[PDB]
Amino acid sequence: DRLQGIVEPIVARQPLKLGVTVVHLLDNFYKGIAYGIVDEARRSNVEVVQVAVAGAYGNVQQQFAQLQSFKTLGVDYAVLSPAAYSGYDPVVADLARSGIKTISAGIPVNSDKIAFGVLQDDTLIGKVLGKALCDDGAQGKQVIVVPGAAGLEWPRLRYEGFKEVASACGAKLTPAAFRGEMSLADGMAQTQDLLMRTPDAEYVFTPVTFLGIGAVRAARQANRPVKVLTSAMVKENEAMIREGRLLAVASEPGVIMGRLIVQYAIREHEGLPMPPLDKPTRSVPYPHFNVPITVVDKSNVDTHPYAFYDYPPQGWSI
Repeated sequence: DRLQGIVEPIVARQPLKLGVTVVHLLDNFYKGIAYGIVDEARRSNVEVVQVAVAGAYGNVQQQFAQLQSFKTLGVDYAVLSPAAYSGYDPVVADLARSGIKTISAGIPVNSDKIAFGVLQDDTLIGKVLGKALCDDGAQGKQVIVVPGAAGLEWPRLRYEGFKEVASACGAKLTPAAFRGEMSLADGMAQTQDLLMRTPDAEYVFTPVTFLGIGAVRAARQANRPVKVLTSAMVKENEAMIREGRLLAVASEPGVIMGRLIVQYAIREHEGLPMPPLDKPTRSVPYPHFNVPITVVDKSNVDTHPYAFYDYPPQGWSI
C-alpha cells in the first residue's frame, strides 16, 4: 500500500490546483516529496501547476516570489518546504487573504497561518539516532557533532533529541557549531576539521544525507574508523551500512509525505473528514501529520522498504 494504510486514496471531483516550492531537488528528500505529489496527483485528478525551488537554504526572497506567482496562476493550495524557518508568515497570510491555503511539507515553518502540514517529528529523528548510538556501545566514547545550519529549526530539534538520548547513555558529545548550508562540501570540511580536533572520537553525528556523505569522505581521507549517523537514504548508503561505515540512517519517507499531501488537500478542499492530524506544537504551529520514524541499519538494510517510500524512481525528474 503506497499510503501505508494511513488513509484510503480518493479522487478530486472539484478542480484542485497545487503549486509546490521546496528548497532544492539535489537529494532524495524534497525530490521525493515532489515525486509523491506529482504521482499521487495523476492518480487523483489533481493538477500540479508548477514545482519550483528556492535553490539553496537562505533563498527566501526566491520563494516569496514563487508563492506570489502561484496567486496569479490560480492555485488552490501552495505547498511549501521553506529555505529558512522564519519570515514566511506575511506571504502565507497574503496567500490566505486571496483564498489560497498553504500546506507545510517535510520540515517545519514558523507560521501559525499554515493550514496543515505533513512531515515528521525532528526531535524524534534525533532520539532514534541516539538510541542507535547507545545500542552500539557508545557509553564513554566521544561523538563529533556536525549539527547542520542555523536558522532552520529542524536541525536544532534533531540535535536536541540526539543529545538527550546520547547523553543519557554516557556518550561524550562535542559542542555543536551551527553553520554552513549542509552541503557535501560543508560535511567534508567540517568533519575534517573536527576529526583533527577530536582525535579520540569514534562516531560522527550528522542530520542530513550530504553532511553524512561529507563526513564519510573526511573519515576515509583521515583513515579514521569512525561510524557515522545520518538521515535520509540514498542508494549509496546501502553499501556503507553493510560495510559498517554508516551505523544508522533515519528513513525520511518523502514520497509518502507527498502522496499524503495530495490526499489531505482533496479532503480539505471538498469538506471531507480529515485524516489524522496532531495538534500544533511549539516548533510546528499548525495541525500536522507526522509520518512514523524508522531507522535503517545492518539489521534491516536488506528488508526495509525505504526504496518504495523514500526513493523517487530512478530516472524521475520534473
